[PDB]
Amino acid sequence: HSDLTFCEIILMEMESHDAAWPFLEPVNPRLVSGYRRIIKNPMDFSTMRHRLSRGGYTSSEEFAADALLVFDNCQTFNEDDSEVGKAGHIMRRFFESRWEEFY
Ligand SMILES: Cn1nncc1-c1nc2ccc(CN3CCC[C@H]3c3ccncc3)cc2[nH]1
Repeated sequence: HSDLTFCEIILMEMESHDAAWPFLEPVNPRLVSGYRRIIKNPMDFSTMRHRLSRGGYTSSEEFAADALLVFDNCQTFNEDDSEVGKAGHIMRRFFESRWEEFY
């Protein structure tokens, strides 16, 4: 697929983005009070990398659903003016802008 090639490009650029630091690894619920209760379906860039490395994305749309889940969870748990919330808004707009550039 050139479908999955563009997801490799997008994921690589997100992994290396300055604002990616809250989303590189699963949130550790032992360290973030209330996260387990509030967030029903956690997602992060390393989980997406692993799923991509296995070929577990059958389409670019499944990839995008995981990316959007990262940012939906971020806005659910974090206030828009919190440090993590501000990073999540940067990353979300970056993903949207880059996604439109390929589709
Ligand atoms: C609240 N939250 N909601 N989405 C993402 C986040 C979030 N990611 C972080 C990434 C690094 C961090 C920074 N630290 C704080 C202690 C350990 C580390 C950490 C690692 C894994 N999980 C939580 C904390 C907070 C972080 N807080």
